[PDB]
Amino acid sequence: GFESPRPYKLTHQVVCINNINFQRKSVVGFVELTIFPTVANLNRIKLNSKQCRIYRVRINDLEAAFIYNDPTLEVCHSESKQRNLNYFSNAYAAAVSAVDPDAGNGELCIKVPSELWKHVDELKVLKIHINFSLDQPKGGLHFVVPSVEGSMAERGAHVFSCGYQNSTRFWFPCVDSYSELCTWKLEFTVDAAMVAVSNGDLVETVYTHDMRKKTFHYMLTIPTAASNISLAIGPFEILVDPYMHEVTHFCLPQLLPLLKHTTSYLHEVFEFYEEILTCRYPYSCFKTVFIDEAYVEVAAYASMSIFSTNLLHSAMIIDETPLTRRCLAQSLAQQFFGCFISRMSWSDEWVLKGISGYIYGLWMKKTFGVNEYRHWIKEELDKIVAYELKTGGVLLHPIFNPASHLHFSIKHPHTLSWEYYSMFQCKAHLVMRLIENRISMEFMLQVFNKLLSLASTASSQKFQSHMWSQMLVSTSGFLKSISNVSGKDIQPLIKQWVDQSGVVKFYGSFAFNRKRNVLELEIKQDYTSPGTQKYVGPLKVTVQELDGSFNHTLQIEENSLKHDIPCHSKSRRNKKKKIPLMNGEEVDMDLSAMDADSPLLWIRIDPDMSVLRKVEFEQADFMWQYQLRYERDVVAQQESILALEKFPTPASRLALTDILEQEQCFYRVRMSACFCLAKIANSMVSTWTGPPAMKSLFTRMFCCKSCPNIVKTNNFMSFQSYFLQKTMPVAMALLRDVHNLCPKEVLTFILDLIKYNDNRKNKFSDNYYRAEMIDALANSVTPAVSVNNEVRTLDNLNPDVRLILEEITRFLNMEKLLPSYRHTITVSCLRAIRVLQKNGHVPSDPALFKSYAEYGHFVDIRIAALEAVVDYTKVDRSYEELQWLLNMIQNDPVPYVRHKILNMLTKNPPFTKNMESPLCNEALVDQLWKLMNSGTSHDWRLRCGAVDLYFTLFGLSRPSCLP
Amino acid sequence: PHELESQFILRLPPEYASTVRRAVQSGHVNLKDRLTIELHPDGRHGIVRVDRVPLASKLVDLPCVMESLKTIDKKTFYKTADICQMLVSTEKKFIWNHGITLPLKNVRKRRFRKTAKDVEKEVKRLLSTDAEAVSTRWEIIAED
Amino acid sequence: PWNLSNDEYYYPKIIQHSIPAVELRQPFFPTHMGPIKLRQFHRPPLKKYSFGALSQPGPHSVQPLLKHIKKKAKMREQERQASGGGEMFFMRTPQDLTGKDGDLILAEYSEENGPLMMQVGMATKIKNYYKRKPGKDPGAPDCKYGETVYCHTSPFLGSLHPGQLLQAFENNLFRAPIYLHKMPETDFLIIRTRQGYYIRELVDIFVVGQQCPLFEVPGPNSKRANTHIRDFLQVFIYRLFWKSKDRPRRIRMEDIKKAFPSHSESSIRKRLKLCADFKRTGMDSNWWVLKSDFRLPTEEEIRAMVSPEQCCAYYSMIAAEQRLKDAGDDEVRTAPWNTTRAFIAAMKGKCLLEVTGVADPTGCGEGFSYVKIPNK
Repeated sequence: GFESPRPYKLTHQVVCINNINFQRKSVVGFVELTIFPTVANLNRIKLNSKQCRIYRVRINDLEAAFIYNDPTLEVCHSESKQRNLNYFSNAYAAAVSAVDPDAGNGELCIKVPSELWKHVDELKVLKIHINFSLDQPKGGLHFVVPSVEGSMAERGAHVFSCGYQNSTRFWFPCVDSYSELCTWKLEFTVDAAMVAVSNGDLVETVYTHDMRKKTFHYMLTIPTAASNISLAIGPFEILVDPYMHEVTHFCLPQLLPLLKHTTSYLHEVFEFYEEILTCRYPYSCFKTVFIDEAYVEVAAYASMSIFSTNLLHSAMIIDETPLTRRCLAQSLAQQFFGCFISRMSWSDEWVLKGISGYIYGLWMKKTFGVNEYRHWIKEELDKIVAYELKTGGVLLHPIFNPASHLHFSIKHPHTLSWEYYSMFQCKAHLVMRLIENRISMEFMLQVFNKLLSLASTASSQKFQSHMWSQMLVSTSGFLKSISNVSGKDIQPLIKQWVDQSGVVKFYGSFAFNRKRNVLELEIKQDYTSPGTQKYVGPLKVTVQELDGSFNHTLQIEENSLKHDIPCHSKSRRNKKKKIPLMNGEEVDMDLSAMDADSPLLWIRIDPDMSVLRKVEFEQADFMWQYQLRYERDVVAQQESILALEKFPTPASRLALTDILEQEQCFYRVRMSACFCLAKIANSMVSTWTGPPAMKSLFTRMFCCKSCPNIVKTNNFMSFQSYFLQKTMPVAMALLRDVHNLCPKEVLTFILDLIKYNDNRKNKFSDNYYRAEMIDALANSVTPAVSVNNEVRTLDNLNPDVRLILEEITRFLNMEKLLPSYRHTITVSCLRAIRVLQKNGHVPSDPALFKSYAEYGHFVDIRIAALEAVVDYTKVDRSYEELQWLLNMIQNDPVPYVRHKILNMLTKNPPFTKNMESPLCNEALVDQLWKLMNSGTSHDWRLRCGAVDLYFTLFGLSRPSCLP
Repeated sequence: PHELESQFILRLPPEYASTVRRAVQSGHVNLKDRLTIELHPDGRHGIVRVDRVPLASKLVDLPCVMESLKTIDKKTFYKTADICQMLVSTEKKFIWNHGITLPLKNVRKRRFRKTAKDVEKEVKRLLSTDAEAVSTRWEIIAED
Repeated sequence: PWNLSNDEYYYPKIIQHSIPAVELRQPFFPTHMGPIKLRQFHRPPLKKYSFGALSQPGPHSVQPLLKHIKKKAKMREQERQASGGGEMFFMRTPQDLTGKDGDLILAEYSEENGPLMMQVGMATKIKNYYKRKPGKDPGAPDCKYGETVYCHTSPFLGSLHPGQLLQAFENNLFRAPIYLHKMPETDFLIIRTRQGYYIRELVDIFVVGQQCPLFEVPGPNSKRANTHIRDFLQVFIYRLFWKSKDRPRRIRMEDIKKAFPSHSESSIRKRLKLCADFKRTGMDSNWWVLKSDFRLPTEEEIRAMVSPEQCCAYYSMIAAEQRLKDAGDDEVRTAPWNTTRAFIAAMKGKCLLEVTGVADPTGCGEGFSYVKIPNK
């Protein structure tokens, strides 16, 4: 049951936009809302509006009086001397709650005229006509206007609606909540050479009487929220999908072949999401818009998605096809379960984020294989256990503070830190995988189909929300639908992993009792760490003995420590028979390293990742080597690679080398075995016999049979030896001699890989392989032996580093004339120059990176150069570079770059709270408090980034470096 | 508490079965007055009265075991009760040799495997008589 | 840009009972069966009531239930369409398992005493195995009940002919070929309860052939047998502790002695030793209170302790124990632990079975005998 927090119900909204002026960056328009009051004596009506100048408001064609105030413009007063962050977080939460449409509130308060009170008490319709104007928007609509001359379509100027969550208040007045569903009528009067893309279906396109402008009329009969309404106006090249004909793809001019190749996969994503769920795609059209200077890499609205143009690749670009493919896939998953089925509160957001991430993981499983699915699930689980042990924990479904261990309030999406938002979505889809583990996948897809079917029977009624609230899901409704389809309720699993905000830590060690033939496990939990919680459920453990692989369920109550499980025979060591594996197959194992008295070959605690856990198991090194070689699970091979770094014995070198030589191993395991072999080789110097590690293996796999030092000409058509070939010198460059310097046998090998590179014969580009070669050249740089702080000049350069510097100079200059796909070699060469500057080789001068961080460059070059400037101002304690970065945060045209500068200055801070630094003035405290209070008031993501930066630099209490 | 329901099969003469079938498929409570069942304290004898006409009944044991299976979707079936008795209307006499379906006829005689070495109760009575006695004399005998 | 997961080298290649059945509730799954109740196993006699409307001697009107059937079916369809229209789970209460509603079919068994048999409240599925004709085939002959599946590899011992559809009961316990027959024209179904008689007609009756067992019945005094007895007693003790309303949860010993009267009280004490303690004096006197450090297991853990199919295998074992005991080596071969072990071993390919023998439940040439023969 859904009861509105608003005293009115909104039925229909007309959004008309005229006079989109690109020179002056200005729009004019009106908005006409059709509300039905649910309570009599409505009097004031409270709507949401930011940055719009409200000209006039007429209610039922009668002139009404409005008052506007935004408390989130300046959160705390300018003349308050408070400088602690808990004060700002409480004031910011109160300010966002005072404009919240999820309460009754709002920023624009319109007073109902007196003569309509007899029209409002007996509950009859009210039609509110606001007309507004955005004079030069700092948020919401982003105007990308290039400085080439010509007409606005000839130079490539466009507008798009940017922002996250409820940010539609930034470009027209609305009820900007996900729970106020209404039908829509959208008119946009644009230039005759431009096209206006929006939500709904385009009913017509009429000309103006001078035929210089045309009006696009859109209609949206599926009741969506105001937060799902978008806009993209530009000189877009239109491409109808040749497979599905209601799907149109819009790109920027001159990028039509890239659009043709890139969006050619999307019909398979549509077919997948419509056959695992049994509902068809709910909207009547689908539109993909590719734009420049995007807010996020992929945004999903109702019947529309806005991607950045940096996803567009051609047919000869690999290492970008899977990333763009999965961006399209998660946009479509959010089309199904973020835009059609919406949110009932700010709680129950974990339901939608979990269903979106879970069905996108099912797509990844079918498309890229079960092994890529397991690797992705393991990397997400490692991400969340790192974040939750780092700071507190992520609390899905809080109850309204519920989480007081962290420096922001979790009551609203616009007060969350961006890393918390990312980990929120990550934990939501892993908890949905856990619900699939308890209640099987076909019942899970039946739950999702029941939600979609209730929403689509709801979506066709005309009753104003008598039935339109069946399109809003809640937690209680989701659990009730689960209990309807399965008969089991998941309330212990919901109580543990949703309502409780923690992950578990397992420390395991075994001992084999030879007398009674049992395996005595010893599993203890660390439950006193700040991020942890105590697990009391069951726990699966998989033991591989000589007779095969056996699963055991252990009951781990609070007082439990020793778990005795039984062991089988050892009669497959009496005769040589094959040892049967986890799957149905069996292999020949070399049992010379195994103990004579124990049959068990390896043990895995929680193999299926059925809890949110971090396992620290103490096996013997031969058990880790057997688990690396003969396991049929990629997460166990990865964890054995990760645990073999502590055992540098030559049997582990033989195990990793046998993994590296082995095709029919998953390629991301061999790419990890490269770096593990490099670390092991560095640890057993003065024992290593022959050549450096992986060199003979590289010449055996990727070089000519007649010439060992000449590499084969590039043929990248295998896509697994391409990735292994481009990752093996990067790990090989981490080799070090007894003198702690990279050997001149590996550096010469990398330089010969660079010289003899011929790419005139493959059908694929070479930009990522050459960029990884520059990364391998950067890995070999050891710190220089400066004497008496000698100035680093050209004559006293290292003889090794002069070759590296010549190569990166040649590569960067050749990129200036023949550019790569996304300037990958510019990014790699800037990263390598920063590596050479971090050691004492090149003079520590930020002027090159400051010239590459200007506005007109590509955004990857910009963020690489700004990363180099952030690293410089951390190491050299530069005041003027920090003022340069803070000025670039305040006034840069691209808001993604501002968010990225705040992000990088949070990750690599110039000082922490423990450090005494020269950059701990009252002036810097006043600048960052002014940046939290004012200055970042237009983005909701810069303000949370400024809160994160103030927390990283000065902590939760009063800045110490202050009177 | 819950008590398992006790279902049995009622077999009627064919004309009376047709009248009872028509009255059941009609569905009125008129059938309730028309059809009554009186079970005698023997336990294996009764009257079924169809339209107030008395018929003589015997509750017999069926050779196979039937099970009623209900369903909501006609794909998954849930067992509701076990049927082993039939009140045919018109000890060894209370045992039915045939099964309800056409292929199962003379099942007890032909399609049932018989393994052999009331009798136990008789042995218990004999033991009780021996206990109430004073002197017991026994001999395995021959023809006499 | 492609799959790139070497999946062919790492990975080279359902029955939901009612909530009374998975919770092992005591009318449907009895704790103890005596000798006269083991002789009447799955053949329950018509009991005389002591109190109720049918306990008074005299004529009793039967009551038609066709408004009840269609009202309950319309109500369940409203529940299903209110829940999104998909397939729903309805059997959540014991009162859902009555014969007074839903579409009843009957299922007759060919064997006298099968090796495995379902208790009341358990679910089974009807699978229509259809082998296509060589080359072109019209499609499975359609059938009123069950779902159709195309079986290249015959589930049963024989192999299906081309173009032959065979229906079968499929569950976790067995798999057995069923054959739809129409009901006799004279037989109706009388459901008697304490309140009165109720009458349904039946139209569909299946004949169930020789079962192919999928669960192994344990032997007497086996390790699996004693493990099931101990786990069943532990589950009953936990569910009595859950039912206790006292704030320190407390039970009485003679409730357990009423449920399991053949058990020596040393075994019941052993189960209560961990998780409970006896209070002799003061408050809670002569009660077995729950220990304060002991976490009583949740409902899903108690369900994971004992499965209903294990209870059916145990009931088959003790019923066969009684029948063998009453009848004073051929009979021992026909015991369900031997025949279930023989059939499951034959399905893995361990050994072969003499298909003509003495374990034949027909007693003639029809039907199989599941006793092990060597493969040499």
